[PDB]
Amino acid sequence: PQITLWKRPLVTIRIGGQLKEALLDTGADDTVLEEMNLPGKWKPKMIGGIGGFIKVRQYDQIPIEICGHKAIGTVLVGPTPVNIIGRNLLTQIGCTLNF
Amino acid sequence: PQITLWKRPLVTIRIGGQLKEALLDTGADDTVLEEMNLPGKWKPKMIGGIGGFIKVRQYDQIPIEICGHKAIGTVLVGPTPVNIIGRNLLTQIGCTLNF
Ligand SMILES: CC[C@H](C)CN(C[C@@H](O)[C@H](Cc1ccccc1)NC(=O)c1cccc(O)c1)S(=O)(=O)c1ccc(-c2ccno2)s1
Repeated sequence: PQITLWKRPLVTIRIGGQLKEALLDTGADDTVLEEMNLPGKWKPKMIGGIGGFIKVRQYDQIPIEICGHKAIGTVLVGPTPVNIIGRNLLTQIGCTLNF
Repeated sequence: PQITLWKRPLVTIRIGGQLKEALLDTGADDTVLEEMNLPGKWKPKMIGGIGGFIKVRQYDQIPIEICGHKAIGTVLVGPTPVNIIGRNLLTQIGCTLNF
């Protein structure tokens, strides 16, 4: 689709058979989801945003379907204010900015 | 233009006599610029992201040129690590997300 920006670009994602709302976030390098359970081995990681650094759990090669487009990649789980889809997965689904 | 998201979507913006690199950021409701002493009235605000909150000064009806496109609107000025063009100005320059 084409998505305009008068509203937050929130989309439904499917991950582990669960439906969540996430923000398409071109200013985020990474995809960061609020606390949830994901299976498999994870690595402790730290990431930085506008307010400083937080600790997250890094899961690799997690499938997410974003608006019906399939991605498989790195998902960080931790205290983000909202679920965000970052550039690592935006590139996989062919998302671009256009003006 | 079309901007892919393999790298950060940094573009040149102009604010008065200052040229800066800023993120085209669909995850940002409003534009946030690095500390700078802009003329005119403003109001303090707290904005939250990854890591917590920062305090900013909200200026309204500030003209910003973004890749030659004219915009005018709210700009939040504070101790952000990166200049951020938010949805409030992205819409004005005709920026959409596409996939
Ligand atoms: C709540 C949703 C967002 C977290 C809001 N922010 C916009 C993000 O795109 C942010 C941009 C960023 C990039 C690099 C360093 C610091 C920040 N990215 C990130 O936080 C980021 C950057 C790099 C890697 C990563 O894993 C995350 S944000 O930066 O916190 C933000 C912008 C405008 C906001 C607002 C609130 C009310 N009115 O306006 S809140």
